[PDB]
Amino acid sequence: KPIVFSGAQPSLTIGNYMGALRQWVNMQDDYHCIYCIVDQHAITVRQDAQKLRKATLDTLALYLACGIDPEKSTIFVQSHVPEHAQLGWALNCYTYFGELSRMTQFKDKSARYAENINAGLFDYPVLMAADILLYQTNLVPVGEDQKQHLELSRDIAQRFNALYGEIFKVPEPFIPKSGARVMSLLEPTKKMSKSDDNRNNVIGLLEDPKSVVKKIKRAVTDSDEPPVVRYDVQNKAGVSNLLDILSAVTGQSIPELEKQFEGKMYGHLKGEVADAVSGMLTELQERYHRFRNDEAFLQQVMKDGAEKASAHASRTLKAVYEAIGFVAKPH
Amino acid sequence: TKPIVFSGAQPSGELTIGNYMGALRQWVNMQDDYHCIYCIVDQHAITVRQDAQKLRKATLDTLALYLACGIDPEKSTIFVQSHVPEHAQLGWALNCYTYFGELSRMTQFKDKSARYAENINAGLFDYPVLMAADILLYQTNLVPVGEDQKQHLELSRDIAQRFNALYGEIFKVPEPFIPKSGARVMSLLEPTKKMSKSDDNRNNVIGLLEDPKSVVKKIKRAVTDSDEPPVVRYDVQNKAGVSNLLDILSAVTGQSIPELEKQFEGKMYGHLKGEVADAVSGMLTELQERYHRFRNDEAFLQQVMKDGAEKASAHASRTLKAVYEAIGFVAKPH
Ligand SMILES: Nc1ncnc2c1ncn2[C@@H]1O[C@H](COP(=O)(O)OP(=O)(O)OP(=O)(O)O)[C@@H](O)[C@H]1O
Ligand SMILES: Nc1ncnc2c1ncn2[C@@H]1O[C@H](COP(=O)(O)OP(=O)(O)OP(=O)(O)O)[C@@H](O)[C@H]1O
Ligand SMILES: C[C@H]1c2c[nH]c3cccc(c23)S[C@H]1C(=O)O
Ligand SMILES: C[C@H]1c2c[nH]c3cccc(c23)S[C@H]1C(=O)O
Ligand SMILES: [Mg+2]
Ligand SMILES: [Mg+2]
Repeated sequence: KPIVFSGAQPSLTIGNYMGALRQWVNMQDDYHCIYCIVDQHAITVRQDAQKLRKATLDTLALYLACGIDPEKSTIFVQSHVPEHAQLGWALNCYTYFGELSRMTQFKDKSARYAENINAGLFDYPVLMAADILLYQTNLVPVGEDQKQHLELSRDIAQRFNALYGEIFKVPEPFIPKSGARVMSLLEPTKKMSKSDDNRNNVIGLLEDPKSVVKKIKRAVTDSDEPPVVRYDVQNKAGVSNLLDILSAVTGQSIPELEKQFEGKMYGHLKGEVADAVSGMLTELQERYHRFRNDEAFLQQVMKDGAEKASAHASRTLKAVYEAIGFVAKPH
Repeated sequence: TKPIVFSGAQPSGELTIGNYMGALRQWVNMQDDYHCIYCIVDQHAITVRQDAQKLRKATLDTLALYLACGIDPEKSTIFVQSHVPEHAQLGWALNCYTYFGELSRMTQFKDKSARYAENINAGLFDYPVLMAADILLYQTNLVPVGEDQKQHLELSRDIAQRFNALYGEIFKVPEPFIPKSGARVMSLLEPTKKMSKSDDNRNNVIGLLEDPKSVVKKIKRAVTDSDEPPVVRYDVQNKAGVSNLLDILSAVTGQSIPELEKQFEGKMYGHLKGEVADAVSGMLTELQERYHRFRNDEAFLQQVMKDGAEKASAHASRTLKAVYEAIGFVAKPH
């Protein structure tokens, strides 16, 4: 059974859910899935302390609500496993400074970067590599934005294995994609992104029906006269995106939906999409609030998951320290 | 409670008289007056690539030499850095309160990048942050180091102050303690660069375990100047080699430079080298007599390490838990 590692930032969209996460929720029996809430990555951006703690718990209950089963998968908070920072430091010594500056798009020799960017923002690719390599990870699902970081982890693993023997597994990307690419609501040729400054482009899993219905009702459609609800990505991006969102929620095929909307207006299409999406989020949010309000259950999940995570992580760290040449701590 | 002293050295070679006068002698002398914690920083040592067997041996060479010098495990906490996870944990957190420009301007990083251009790694660049983590974990008041670490200590002062200005009275602000002589003992054949444990050219350095015949030979070959007549005077700019010998002799004996200049009026460099070699070797007789007994006593070495990591971890965890609360991390359940 392959080991799969995902990091979960404590700061999710329907594109994330109906794309990666929903499919992974159904593969917890096919892979040894590990979910790490990366609160040590989070502090690379300064934030109120009390919001960070809350958002760590929000992220945990959200992933449980999405269906991550802590009896089947390991889910845990990054800072609860000291080995993450321990390996991160050690791997810094096997990472070229030049590799990390390539990641900043070589903007680190300037004065603007020197005066404002903290060393965490510069060094976090090595900590991400430590996250992956601690668990003998075989598979890391990543979007396009993380391919360079994943490649660095593979390079570090191979460089270390070449010096010391096979201590790490060389991780691979997870190549197959699921769902459709959910497109942003006001620019239907750009993928919906959790990062978008225009929040009207995005549906978050924790928005209420009312706000979600407003955004879907305002989604950009085409000028075809008469209006035709028909799938055509090239010429009808907005209408096709709406159909793709509806099909991904309901499982109805696009030809079926095209038959449903024969002779109907774009407003009736938007209404149906808004209802379907709004229905999916209510189920999710109902489960979310049950988990989130049970502080003791959430505490028991984090304790169990960090104990599971620690057992594997310490084995790797002991082998790294032995290979490096450290004197073992007496026990 | 006493004020707290923390200092560390890398397991990267045999300690030199430079390490002794810059740092180690003060470590020993502070052990009654303060609460002293001393560390063999193996996580810092791997920023420069070493053979695994070499690094393992060097860690115990360093530990046994601390002890031989009079670091007393019944007065001080002695431990190996990697045995205490909190150092790496606080090291990562402090990365986020350290600006990139503060590290890129560091003189050590530039110097070591030149020496090891084939291994310019991120640990080498990040070195000062992990050092700040080492110091601030223990509520440290005083850090005895040589002059070369002054810039790194200033970053430690800034990091503590910057962190405390956000989150409260979490860290003590540490103060350097650099001595007035022997703070920067220079290399014997290249007197414009400091003496360094890790120097490939061993004729630049005097190891603390070198016998009197080795000491005289290295001091006799130390670079001087072309002055005719030779003059024993302190002048770094024009007389770097002779000045380095005067600094060393001042550090061994405690005589001031002007007292040494009067003492050597009309004399020659061969006489100065005679005095330096004898003073140096006299300074090493006691530690050399005990080092092998320390080094071959595996059980004693293990016990010192076990006890030191346990004490150091007790104190370090309390600081790190306070840090993780301030920053906003969910605490790890009991
Ligand atoms: N709109 C979307 N449609 C389909 N898949 C998506 C969408 N947004 C994210 N994903 C997928 O979800 C996973 C999470 O990746 P990631 O967090 O980088 O996505 P994102 O939300 O677009 O991120 P960002 O906003 O930072 O660019 C990836 O597999 C990615 O391809
Ligand atoms: N030439 C020197 N003169 C005085 N103090 C020194 C000298 N070199 C190092 N020190 C001091 O010795 C202590 C330990 O430093 P460290 O372990 O880095 O030794 P080193 O000889 O500089 O080795 P390396 O070349 O591997 O850095 C520090 O407090 C440092 O300031
Ligand atoms: C959360 C981040 C992260 C930290 N450690 C890991 C390990 C694997 C994948 C990722 C990460 S994905 C990345 C992201 O920015 O999405
Ligand atoms: C050994 C290094 C180190 C790591 N942690 C500490 C703490 C105090 C002083 C020093 C150090 S001195 C410094 C050096 O490179 O000289
Ligand atoms: Mg993406
Ligand atoms: Mg040094």
